[PDB]
Amino acid sequence: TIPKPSDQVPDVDAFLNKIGRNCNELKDTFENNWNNLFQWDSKILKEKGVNIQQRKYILKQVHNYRNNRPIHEIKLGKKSFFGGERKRKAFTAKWKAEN
Amino acid sequence: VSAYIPGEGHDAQEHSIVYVRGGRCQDLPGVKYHVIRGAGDLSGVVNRISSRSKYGAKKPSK
Amino acid sequence: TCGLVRIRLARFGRKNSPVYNIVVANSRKARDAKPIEVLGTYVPVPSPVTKRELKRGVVPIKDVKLDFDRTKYWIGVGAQPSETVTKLLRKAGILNDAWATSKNSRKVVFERMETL
Amino acid sequence: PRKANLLKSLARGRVRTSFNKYNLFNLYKKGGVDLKSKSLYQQKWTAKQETRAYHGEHLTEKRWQTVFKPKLDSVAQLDIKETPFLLQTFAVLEKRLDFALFRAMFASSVRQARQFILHGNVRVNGVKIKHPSYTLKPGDMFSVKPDKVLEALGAKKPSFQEALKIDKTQIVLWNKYVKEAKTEDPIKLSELEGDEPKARKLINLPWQKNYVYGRQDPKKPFFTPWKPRPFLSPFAILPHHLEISFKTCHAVYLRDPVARPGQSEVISPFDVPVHERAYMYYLRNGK
Amino acid sequence: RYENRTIYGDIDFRYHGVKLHLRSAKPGFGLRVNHVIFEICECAGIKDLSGKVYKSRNDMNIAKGTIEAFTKAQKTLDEVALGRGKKLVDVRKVYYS
Amino acid sequence: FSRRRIAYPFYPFKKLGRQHPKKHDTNLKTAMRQFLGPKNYKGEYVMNKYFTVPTNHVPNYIKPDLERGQSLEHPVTKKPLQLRYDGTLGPPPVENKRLQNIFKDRLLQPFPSNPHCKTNYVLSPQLKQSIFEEITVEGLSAQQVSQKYGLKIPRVEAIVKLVSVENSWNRRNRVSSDLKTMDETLYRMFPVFDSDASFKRENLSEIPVPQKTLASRFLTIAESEPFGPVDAAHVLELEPAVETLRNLSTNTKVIYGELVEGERSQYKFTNAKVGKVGYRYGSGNRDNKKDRRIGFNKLGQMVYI
Amino acid sequence: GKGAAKYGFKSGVFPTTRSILKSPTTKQTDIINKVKSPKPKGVLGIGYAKGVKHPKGSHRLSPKVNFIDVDNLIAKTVAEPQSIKSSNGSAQKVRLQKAELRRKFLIEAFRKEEARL
RNA sequence: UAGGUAGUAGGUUUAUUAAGAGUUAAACCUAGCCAACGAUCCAUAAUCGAUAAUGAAAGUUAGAACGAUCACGUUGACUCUGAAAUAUAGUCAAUAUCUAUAAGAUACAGCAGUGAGGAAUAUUGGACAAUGAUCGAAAGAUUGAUCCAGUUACUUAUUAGGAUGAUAUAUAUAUAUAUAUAAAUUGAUUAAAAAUAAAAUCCAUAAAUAAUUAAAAUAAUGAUAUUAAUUACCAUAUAUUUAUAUGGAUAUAUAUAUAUUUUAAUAGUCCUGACUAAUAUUUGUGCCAGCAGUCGCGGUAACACAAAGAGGGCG
Ligand SMILES: [Mg+2]
Ligand SMILES: [Mg+2]
Ligand SMILES: [Mg+2]
Ligand SMILES: [Mg+2]
Ligand SMILES: [Mg+2]
Ligand SMILES: [Mg+2]
Ligand SMILES: [Mg+2]
Ligand SMILES: [Mg+2]
Ligand SMILES: [Mg+2]
Ligand SMILES: [Mg+2]
Ligand SMILES: [Mg+2]
Ligand SMILES: [Mg+2]
Ligand SMILES: [Mg+2]
Ligand SMILES: [Mg+2]
Ligand SMILES: [Mg+2]
Ligand SMILES: [Mg+2]
Ligand SMILES: [Mg+2]
Ligand SMILES: [Mg+2]
Ligand SMILES: [Mg+2]
Ligand SMILES: [Mg+2]
Ligand SMILES: [Mg+2]
Ligand SMILES: [Mg+2]
Ligand SMILES: [Mg+2]
Ligand SMILES: [Mg+2]
Ligand SMILES: [Mg+2]
Ligand SMILES: [Mg+2]
Ligand SMILES: [Mg+2]
Ligand SMILES: [Mg+2]
Ligand SMILES: [Mg+2]
Repeated sequence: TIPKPSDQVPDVDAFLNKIGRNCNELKDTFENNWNNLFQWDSKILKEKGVNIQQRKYILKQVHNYRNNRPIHEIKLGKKSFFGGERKRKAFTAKWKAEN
Repeated sequence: VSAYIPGEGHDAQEHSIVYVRGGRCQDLPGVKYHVIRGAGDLSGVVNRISSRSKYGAKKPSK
Repeated sequence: TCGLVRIRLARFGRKNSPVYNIVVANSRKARDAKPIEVLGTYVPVPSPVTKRELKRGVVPIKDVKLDFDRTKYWIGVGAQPSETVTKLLRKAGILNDAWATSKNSRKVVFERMETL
Repeated sequence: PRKANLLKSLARGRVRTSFNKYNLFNLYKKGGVDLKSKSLYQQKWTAKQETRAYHGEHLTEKRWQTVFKPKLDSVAQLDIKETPFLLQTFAVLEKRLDFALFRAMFASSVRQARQFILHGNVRVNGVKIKHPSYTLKPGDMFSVKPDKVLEALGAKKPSFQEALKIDKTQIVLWNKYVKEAKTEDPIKLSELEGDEPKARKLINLPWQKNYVYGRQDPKKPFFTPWKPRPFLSPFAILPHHLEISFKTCHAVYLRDPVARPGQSEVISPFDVPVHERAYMYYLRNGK
Repeated sequence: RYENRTIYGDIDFRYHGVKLHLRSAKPGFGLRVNHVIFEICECAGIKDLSGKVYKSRNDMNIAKGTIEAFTKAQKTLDEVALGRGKKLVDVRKVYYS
Repeated sequence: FSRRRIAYPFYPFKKLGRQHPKKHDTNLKTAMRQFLGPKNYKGEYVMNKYFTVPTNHVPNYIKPDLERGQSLEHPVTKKPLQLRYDGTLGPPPVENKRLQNIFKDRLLQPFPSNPHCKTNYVLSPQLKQSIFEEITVEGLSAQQVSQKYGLKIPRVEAIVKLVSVENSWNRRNRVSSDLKTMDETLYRMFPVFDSDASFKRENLSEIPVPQKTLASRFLTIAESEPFGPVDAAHVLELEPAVETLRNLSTNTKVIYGELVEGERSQYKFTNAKVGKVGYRYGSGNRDNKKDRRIGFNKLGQMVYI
Repeated sequence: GKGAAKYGFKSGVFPTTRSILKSPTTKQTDIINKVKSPKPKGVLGIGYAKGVKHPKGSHRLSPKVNFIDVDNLIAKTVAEPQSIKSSNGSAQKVRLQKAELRRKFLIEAFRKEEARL
């Protein structure tokens, strides 16, 4: 079932921008067709030639949109500036020595 | 170890890499081993037609 | 999920062909290690229907042999079920709508019943 | 499975499960299996040779050994002759789908039956099977595609040229007969190369109206008006453990073959001593 | 021989060197004995037999010992019954298998 | 002492003597040719006894011991022939008394070397039909039918099953002409089951033999003390043989899950006692052993259990 | 595989089935009677003989068997709410329902166990 | 390894502990305790099963894999927090590498992987889709647990083609068709075979090529994945999987008459004197070359060495 485009994100491109995680640079693989994006599934996306992680994310965000849950770029997890829990002790010491 | 060397003519020097297995040369006393013949510097026995795997001999391939 | 005692699925069987072993276990002990009490089994691959059967309109079944009374007891003493296990229990009719999360939350075709 | 190679040679009088002409001859000229002037081991070996050639030549030795059951089966009548217990050594193979199909006479051989079921023609309780190692339970139907059954029990469908050549000779014989009758319809094969309808149009004998000798329905995989196989009689042994209906080509596997006071239901071309020797061998794996 | 197929009891007999041990057998269980014993049984009509030779396994002495055991070590049930003055039923036969 | 013995016929045949260098013929091949007789332009070995199919309800099984390897009969008259000093065939000088005087049992004995293997009889279609009617319309029990006719109850059930299938095929018009002809030929080949002939009737008191009976026991009862079948059964710790024969002749909470419009499958929950339900821990992996268990699916797919 | 024939040819093991009531109940009268009967002496005796002493620090007898009053146990583990009608909000209602369900199940289980034994 | 033992054996008390106890610490007594049915001492070894192997069984063997228990996370000691730690933590020392040179950091027995050792044991893979685990109110974040694929005949299993098949021409409502010319491989000249083996012939099926649609998972999410499976030009519409009728797909003759993708087959390796299954024979070598589990074989007639032929196992 197709949903309506909202005021905040009325376009496919706008939706892509909203969701993020480098979902931009994906306006060529499918053109700005609202119905097209929503009806399309995983296999179709794979055939077109998108990534696995990107494919997973888009579908999830589509689903959220359908259910009217707030879509936004929940960024992927990042290691600490110093290091991963294991490497910190040494890295931190090195950083201190440098500075 | 005193190892037997089977087959016709062999190729073994005073330093050759050789693999030993646990057979026994029955007529020679005090030698309780065989050099396995396909592997190492010990080469496969030449112009062997019968029982080729028992020596090194590869399949002639027409 | 939370807890020390937890009702969850331990994996069994071979590659590309899982069967599950509904257990109650410690949270710390491993996924396929020996648990406190095995309550039941669960094969996720549904029983395959015939072409004629499909045409008629008969749904596949997922077999879930399960000690009901034991499971209930374990729930009572406060052993939290996993996301899949709790769903299974709800489907059976042990647990209420209370356990259903927001993601789960659609007209019903066939209603539940006990049979022999 | 073990590859088919020299199964029906004459210098080894091995009696295989088949309706082959060479197999028939082997069966004919074997007599018994001679166990005289042999050691115990030698006797056991000769038993193994003969008995396994018939019972599961396609099976590998190790595989066979694994399947081989020591505990034989029997039935007490509780109402005389001595039951042949040890004929049951190869009772376990009749439980197989392939063997059951062969017994039913839905195949010429065990190999052929195996091929049929691989190709997905046999069914057992509706469900189609592509697995010879499938084992029937008592009460299970099994059903071969009727065309394949007909092919198995029918004659070999001739090539067109061969059929035409046969027709030519028949025509000549007919002409000779009519000449003889007078005293007290030709075909040129070189011209008529491969026009089947033309050949049909040409031909008109009393015993075949148009169709060439071997091709009344070329699209069917067997001989013309269906007739039986060239030496079908001496191998048509109707089994006890199967109930058969040749119209539909269905067959109920009703029992696991079992030995009575009179007889065994394991159909074999070997006397009981041979089967005893085989059993002795396979208990110990020839120790 | 019991039922025209096996020996009556489990016999244990010494002939010179060879120590024989021949157990009776349920019907269908074949001849499972030393090759000489087997040969003798085939000729003497014994279908079912288990047993094992200890000490000497001298073929000739086995052959001599085993026939001696058969003739001598065996007692038929009827003879035993007569000696003791009792009924000596075979339970399997009574049952009808 | 065993050699490799080339399997020549036990019976006597015209061996090779000398022959033209190029032909390369073997004695076995010659023997086979002789057995076959001469082959037609068509391909048929007409003179061989065993070529044509019997239309007699009398199976033409093999008697190589009786006819002494001489298989060749004249097709029209079924009279025996031999291979003379010339290549032409002709009648035998001495007649065979073995082929003339043959028993009932040996006519139904497909292989000469195995007396025990015999052919089972074929049921006449009318009889099968009558059985089917009895079971369905008249509503008689299968045991009574078996007693009447002389078949076994599983056999009767199998027959019934086959009859209904045949009827369905006839309704659909699947039973082709070629199939019918084949069925007729098969019927003609095999001997018919007679319901009156006592020797032909199947023995209906055959129970299967258990383990406890086979292991022989003996009891020293007093000389006069009686000891019947019941007593023997009691000693062995079984039910009596008659009772077992009679037996041969003759709950758990299950829930189903709710089915919402979208979801594709139900959830059947059967009850099960704890300590008896699961997949056990530290069981024997049998997959790399040759005693591995291979089952089959509902769709006939081969599946590792 | 050889030793599985002891356990009915059962390869692999289950964990021990865990007793719902972990002591004998008060309703199990026969057990109580057995416990309280005069303990034997002599050859097949249990405790200390009347005349004979026991080690200074140690107790003379064995400790007494705590018989479960099942109703009391139920009350303690699974108390019904005193504030009966205080209930607003969806999450709170859900929690209350869950609690009720847990009460039901554990009550049933214990009572069943008591009856079952 | 024949004597061992001096907190040793036992009693009385105090501390420490949640709590017993020469478990530690302290104090005071008694003279014990263990041992040739093996003490003390040394050496070796992670232990075990409803696991695996083998046996008729009692047993014996393994302890890879599945699971349960222990101990360790380069070596040794101690401390802190804690219900529980001599923690893969911290402290100090020991050994060996890193820079950043500092009352530094690291230690792959986590996963890949490298060098070494060795007869010998894999990818510097993909995904969090499933099942678990940690954090979070949730949104969802992490996850070399895990699930998947990769390499490796290490193991097991299923397939890895069936039926017919001994010649080639030429002549002339029946039917044993019959003559004639030609040819015919390695052996061998008859019980010496190789050989129904080939080649042909009939019939499929895999793979391919197209179309379709699961299931592992549902609220949605599928790494595996050119997924398994099914159909053979697709769909609907009747009956009981088969059969027929429609709708459209298609192409030549002159909208409707016959058709409907394609299509195979390929095994080693050991052995043939007896134990030990292998009789069709022949050549070479000449106590040499070589064979051999065991007895033995080779000195011109070698069934044993090296080969051809034929044969027997397992595959
Ligand atoms: Mg964030
Ligand atoms: Mg070779
Ligand atoms: Mg939580
Ligand atoms: Mg103290
Ligand atoms: Mg101490
Ligand atoms: Mg002190
Ligand atoms: Mg000691
Ligand atoms: Mg150690
Ligand atoms: Mg050990
Ligand atoms: Mg292990
Ligand atoms: Mg390991
Ligand atoms: Mg540690
Ligand atoms: Mg290290
Ligand atoms: Mg340490
Ligand atoms: Mg690693
Ligand atoms: Mg190296
Ligand atoms: Mg996850
Ligand atoms: Mg990774
Ligand atoms: Mg390896
Ligand atoms: Mg294999
Ligand atoms: Mg030649
Ligand atoms: Mg394919
Ligand atoms: Mg030899
Ligand atoms: Mg031999
Ligand atoms: Mg050699
Ligand atoms: Mg000697
Ligand atoms: Mg020579
Ligand atoms: Mg040689
Ligand atoms: Mg050769």
